[PDB]
Amino acid sequence: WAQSRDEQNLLQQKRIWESPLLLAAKENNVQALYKLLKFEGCEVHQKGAMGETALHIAALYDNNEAAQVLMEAAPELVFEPMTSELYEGQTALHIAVINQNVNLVRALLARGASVSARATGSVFHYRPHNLIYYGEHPLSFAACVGSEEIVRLLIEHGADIRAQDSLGNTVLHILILQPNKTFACQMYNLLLSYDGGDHLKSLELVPNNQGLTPFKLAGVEGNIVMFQHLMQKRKHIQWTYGPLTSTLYDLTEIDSSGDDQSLLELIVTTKKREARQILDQTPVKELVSLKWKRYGRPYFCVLGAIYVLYIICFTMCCVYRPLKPRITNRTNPRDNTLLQQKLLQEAYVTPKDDLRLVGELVSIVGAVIILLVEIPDLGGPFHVIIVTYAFMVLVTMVMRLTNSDGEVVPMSFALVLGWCNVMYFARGFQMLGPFTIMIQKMIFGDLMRFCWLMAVVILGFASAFYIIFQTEDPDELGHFYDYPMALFSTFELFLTIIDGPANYDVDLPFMYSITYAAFAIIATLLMLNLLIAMMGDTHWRVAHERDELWRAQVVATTVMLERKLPRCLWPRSGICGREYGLGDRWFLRVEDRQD
Ligand SMILES: C[C@@H]1NC(=O)N[C@@H]1CCCCCC(=O)O
Ligand SMILES: [Ca+2]
Repeated sequence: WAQSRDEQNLLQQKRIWESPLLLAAKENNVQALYKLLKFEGCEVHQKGAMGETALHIAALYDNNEAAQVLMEAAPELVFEPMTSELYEGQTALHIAVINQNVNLVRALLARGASVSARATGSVFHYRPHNLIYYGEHPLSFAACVGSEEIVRLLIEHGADIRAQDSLGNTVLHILILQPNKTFACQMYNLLLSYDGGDHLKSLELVPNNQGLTPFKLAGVEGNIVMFQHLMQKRKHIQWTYGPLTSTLYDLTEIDSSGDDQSLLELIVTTKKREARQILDQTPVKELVSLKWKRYGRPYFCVLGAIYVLYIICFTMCCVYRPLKPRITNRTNPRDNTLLQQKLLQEAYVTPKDDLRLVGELVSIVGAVIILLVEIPDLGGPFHVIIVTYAFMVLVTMVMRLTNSDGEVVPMSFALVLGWCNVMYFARGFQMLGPFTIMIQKMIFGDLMRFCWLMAVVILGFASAFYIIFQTEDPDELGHFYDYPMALFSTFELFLTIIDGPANYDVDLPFMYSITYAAFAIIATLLMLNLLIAMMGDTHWRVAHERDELWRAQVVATTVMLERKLPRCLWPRSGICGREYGLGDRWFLRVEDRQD
């Protein structure tokens, strides 16, 4: 697709060269325009490759003199849009506004150029392959280029500030997506000066297509300067006492009032890393910290202690499995067999089997409660593991009443997944909070690397060892008696967790010694190169990323507890302004001291 516009831009230059009229508009050749327009009559309404006219070209390459000749000879060219799909709807005013040719913009508005002309072409879409997004209407173009002179000039000729684009963005929504945050604030206020001024139907209230007010969209995008600027409109200073200043905050669009209306709801769910810095701002960080000091952290430990006991209950039923002898003399055929099956679905006969029964009941009513609170739909795996555990418990009860060969298989998965999910609660316990994020974040980046290389390394060394020792006999060495043991023993050899094959009475093959020396070296190199390469995440910037991602996890977990738990506990944050002076809204008291 990108080659098409590359072809079309190259094609347009060819059509500009071929057409002697369009070339004069590109090169500002006033002398040639008069000879073509007047003496040797040429098609003045000439359409170019991009469906453009000579006036579109005269505005692209800032040539006011050539543009004025075309308008004095054919003033209807001003209203003509670009017919091409890439530039559907663009007019010569859009081009003159974005190039800040005020004299051409002034002269174009004299011809009555439509200020409501929408530029709906594909190069004007809010897409990553487009380098800018200024909206559709010419007023938003002037707002994004920072030309305040053209902005008021377009308003004077009847520009509507409430104009929404394809994505329902008002001119305020578009300014927040612009890079220059420090200069767009002054431009932002200039547009609000032409607002209706009434307390209702303010332009700051018109939401996005995704249901986002300009204030709320600024927080999601991570725009700090606009979020700070928009905050002045909703904070009220109570009094000034020396260095102390007590400020009251409106807290309306920030708190979790509506189901999805909450701004905090949007900050924890969005993918932008810059949005993490919004909960550090001075309306939010005081709020989210008060929600964690009281009603947040204490309930998390309560739910933590409950889940830990529930796992101990399930763990106790797994250590006290049904017990039974082997009931078969199968142990001698394939004499390596070591099993003593213990499965028997006795009716009751319970001196203490009823004790583990209610534990199997707690585990069932627990796994079904777990499965009925998460499936009715950062903390990713630690919430996908619990449902996998609850799945295993229900499958284990289906392994019961069927008592298949692998009774331990789905039950063993529930033990590791049940305990390794207890360190989910690490996110709210100070010391190991960021630590769990550390072990969680590398499982993707620094684990898949060196794992695909460890796996590929053993498939060369493990397969060698089997060749060296299927000629020998499994009786004395036996580390590589079949192929699966060759892979599994060498894997353990890679981590040095087993002792390394060594038999000094017998004589080992002369190929084992050379291969293992190379294995012992390579296994240490890739092991040391896992350590020092995984060490790069120790920059003092990561010192924030270790911590400020843990604070983000605490804030994200704080939002989780308040949504599901009833309103009887965890009252609404702040103080309701009703029964005070500020009508039925909730406010937060924050006082500071400036040095
Ligand atoms: C230069 C082209 N010639 C023309 O007459 N209009 C085009 C303007 C190019 C703007 C592309 C904006 C974008 O990347 O979306
Ligand atoms: Ca050892």
